[PDB]
Amino acid sequence: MIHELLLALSGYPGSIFTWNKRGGLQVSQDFPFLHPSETSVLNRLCRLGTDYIRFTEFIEQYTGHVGLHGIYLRAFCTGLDSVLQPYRQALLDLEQEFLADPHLSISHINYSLDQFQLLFPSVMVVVEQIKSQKIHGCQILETVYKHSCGGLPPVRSALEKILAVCHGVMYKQLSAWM
Amino acid sequence: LQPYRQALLDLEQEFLADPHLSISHINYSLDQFQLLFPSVMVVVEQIKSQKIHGCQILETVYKHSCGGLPPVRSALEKILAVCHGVMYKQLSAWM
Amino acid sequence: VLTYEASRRRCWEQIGCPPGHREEPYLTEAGRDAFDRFCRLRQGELQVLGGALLQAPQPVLVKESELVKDTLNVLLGVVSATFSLCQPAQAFTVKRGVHVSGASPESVSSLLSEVAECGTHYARLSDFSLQPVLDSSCSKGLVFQAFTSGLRRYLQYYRACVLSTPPTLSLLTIGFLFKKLGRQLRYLAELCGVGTALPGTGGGEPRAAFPTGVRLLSYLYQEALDNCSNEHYPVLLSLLKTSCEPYTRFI
Amino acid sequence: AAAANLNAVRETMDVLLEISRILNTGLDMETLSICVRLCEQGINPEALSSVIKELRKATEALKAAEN
Amino acid sequence: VQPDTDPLPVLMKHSVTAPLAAHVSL
Amino acid sequence: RQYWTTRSSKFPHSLHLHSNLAAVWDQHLYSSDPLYVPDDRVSVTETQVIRETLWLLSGVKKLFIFQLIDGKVAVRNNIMVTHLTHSCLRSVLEQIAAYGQVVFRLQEFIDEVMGHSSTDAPFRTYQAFMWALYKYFISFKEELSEIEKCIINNDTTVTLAIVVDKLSPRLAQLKVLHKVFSTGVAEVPPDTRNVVRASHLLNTLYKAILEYDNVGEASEQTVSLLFSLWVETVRPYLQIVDEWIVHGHLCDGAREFIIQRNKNVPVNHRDFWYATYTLYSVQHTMVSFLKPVLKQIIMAGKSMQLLKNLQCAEERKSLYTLFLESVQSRLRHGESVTCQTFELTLRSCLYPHIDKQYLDCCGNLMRTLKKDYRL
Repeated sequence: MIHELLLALSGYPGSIFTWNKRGGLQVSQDFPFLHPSETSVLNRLCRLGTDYIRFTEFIEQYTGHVGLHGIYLRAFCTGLDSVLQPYRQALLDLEQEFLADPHLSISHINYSLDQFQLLFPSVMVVVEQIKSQKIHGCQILETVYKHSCGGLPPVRSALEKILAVCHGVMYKQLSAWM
Repeated sequence: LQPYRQALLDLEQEFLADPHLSISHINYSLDQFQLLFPSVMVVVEQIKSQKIHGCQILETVYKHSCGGLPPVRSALEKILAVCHGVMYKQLSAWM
Repeated sequence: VLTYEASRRRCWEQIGCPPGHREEPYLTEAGRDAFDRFCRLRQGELQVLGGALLQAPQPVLVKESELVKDTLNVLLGVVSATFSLCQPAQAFTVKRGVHVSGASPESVSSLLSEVAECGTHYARLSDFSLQPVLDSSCSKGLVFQAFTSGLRRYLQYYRACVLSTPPTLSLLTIGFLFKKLGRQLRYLAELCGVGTALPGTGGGEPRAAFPTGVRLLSYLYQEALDNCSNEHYPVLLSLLKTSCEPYTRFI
Repeated sequence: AAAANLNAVRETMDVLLEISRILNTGLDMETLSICVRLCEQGINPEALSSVIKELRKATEALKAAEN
Repeated sequence: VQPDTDPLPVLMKHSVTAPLAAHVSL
Repeated sequence: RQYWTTRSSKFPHSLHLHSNLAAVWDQHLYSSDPLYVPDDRVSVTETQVIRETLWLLSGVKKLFIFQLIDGKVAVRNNIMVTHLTHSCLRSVLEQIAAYGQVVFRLQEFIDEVMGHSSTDAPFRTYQAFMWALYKYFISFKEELSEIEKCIINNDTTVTLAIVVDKLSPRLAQLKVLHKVFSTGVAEVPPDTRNVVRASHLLNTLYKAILEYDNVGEASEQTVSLLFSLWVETVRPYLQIVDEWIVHGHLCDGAREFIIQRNKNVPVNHRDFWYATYTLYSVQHTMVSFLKPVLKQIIMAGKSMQLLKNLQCAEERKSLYTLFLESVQSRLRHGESVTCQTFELTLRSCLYPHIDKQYLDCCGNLMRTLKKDYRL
């Protein structure tokens, strides 16, 4: 169970958590012997795992080629990866906890990971907005700035990190021109 | 009433501990509440019927606190002390 | 003989003396034996409906630290005892055996395998860039020798970092720690020779346009401008410097 | 069966410990079971009491001589 | 030029070209 | 066995009369009516019941015992436990279920505002309320998870009564929260402009805070909860007010502020002093907590915008951070927030800093007007 959860956080759907090209990772409805409440909690986590899978595919798609193009687009992909890094760290901590107590319950994981259920959706919404509007170059900076006025402190800090990377790029281009 | 709840939980644990315990054991363990509860219910019903308001609640509680039942006395003293803490807070605000 | 211990859990189902045995806890509140057993059972159901089309490529193996050791060897460039470099590690093609995890038969091998394919590519890429001289489109060229030697240097540092940082680490930690290195390696594998799903940079076969020698001193300048978007800015700067060192010598 | 016997013996030992402490008999832990296990053989408890009293007197005498 | 986020940013050859052109011109 | 599995296995937990009272009650019914047929009831363990209840309070939507019907958590009528009477079991489960339904509705609202199912900027005050609710539910779920771990370890006899008593303070906090939420949100019509909905919520919060502050130490956990909620909910609104007063630009995408800028008056328009800032009138829409200082705040913000426009011819804590810092500083200068009326705390911490800033801004504007325009 716990190992398969860590796998889903690693992006590889399993038999209980299956990958759908449309939905990402999701809990199989057919897995017997789980109490429906457990299935519900698993599916709530699997929504995060699905978003993680889609985010990883996007990051690879827009960084992995060494159409939208630009140093700002590359910075966006790097920002997304750096925002998933804290999720990776939390997954490593969960892995250590499950290695320490194999009897640990899913409720512990769900509590420890609930903050990511809120952090990830807001950044995914902003990224998808940039994608859908085909924001290019410094217009990505404009979009991120507009999104920075948001009320979510965790989201604010993450977007500040993204903005800092983009400002480092803007400042490099400004230095070259000026 | 919180101590009554706690005593009920303790009785529950004891009866889970020894299946040969009788209902009389519960009745003994709860007998002390048979005296406290009627007096407080009398005071509550008096407060309700007389619609005591503001500091008249303090007056009513003191008058009923003058009763001779030590369990009642201790309970009413705790209630009166909390209500006086509120009255004194309002007095502090004014003064 | 009085010294025996007894259960402190007293339940509300037996009003005599209960034994204390629970209800066979739920699958998700305990694993490592029931996890693997439930996974194997679900895969058994699927194999029954499929006609036994799993055949457990490595149903279980090796352990934690021994599987980690094999994976670290594969990442160093010595294929693991269940993994060949640029070759399927396991004879299972279902995502339980190509599986970040599922506790399923093969899934223990699979958690390694999913990250392993990148490590096999890394190994073949490190062989490609390991010697500074090579036949055909890679012979002659001092800038090419410098480039290949520096790449072999970084491949060696990567291989020594693996199976020296994560000795006896679970697959998940190994993969998480090495993801940020293997992604840069895969980008450089697309940039460089075999060890990738694109042989060299350009094409995906042993006829890639990747230059060498003075042709490489050309090639690299456009490859450097055209892409540096993962982690190559310091590395590409050093590579351009060393590639120009033979060019700067000649000039 | 063995679990039940262990539970029973534990609870009996606890009850006997409480009885001893409430009676303020003064006996230490080692008379946990064996001494009573001997009495459970049907031994004359009056004589057992006499002998344990004699042993207590001897022990107190020895501890007084040592001190 | 340099798209990895690290004349540290910006790839060029003018830091090397100038000391070479100086001697070519001399 | 998965109690969600449709195979009822009747296991007798013991032969003891006290352990089988439910079986004894069914036997009493069968003995009183020779035509009495026992209802087909699913046998569930008491531990399983406790775990399902903990999952309900943790927010699991698909429970076997508690069926959610029309947004109400209801107990399945066909559930039996060996050691509880059906009526007593039903009553206790329903008492827990009323709070479960409240929590469920609040979690649904949290998800709705979180957007985990409009090109309009988020109503920052409603977003802040959703975040605060999420944090409170987080701490409640953490306590529930510790209880669940103690249950899972089976090292100690945990009974339903013990669990209910352990949760009693949390259940009380939840009951107060549900009442406050219903009054602050459910009573605000959705067809209300975001500013109006926000003002109604903020005024409900202010009034509830003032009501509860007089209760004293016995409500300390509730007063502290409400205080944290109010601080978090006003943080974005006061920040917007602060931002407009300081920078002179109102970036209010949601039209949440009680003062609406009429866009039809340019800064160079004669009515700029009169028409640039209008109080929304439904009855001016006045934020109750701003009411004592609202006039000064509005005049200061308009004046700062004017001053910035006039000067364009020639380390500060955000209102939210300053509020939080002043709350922490008052907690230090003092179970420690329920002994000072939240209104007295606001009157003594927040208004003086705002008044200082207003005086400073107006003095700077007046100095500029005296020097540059030779009025």
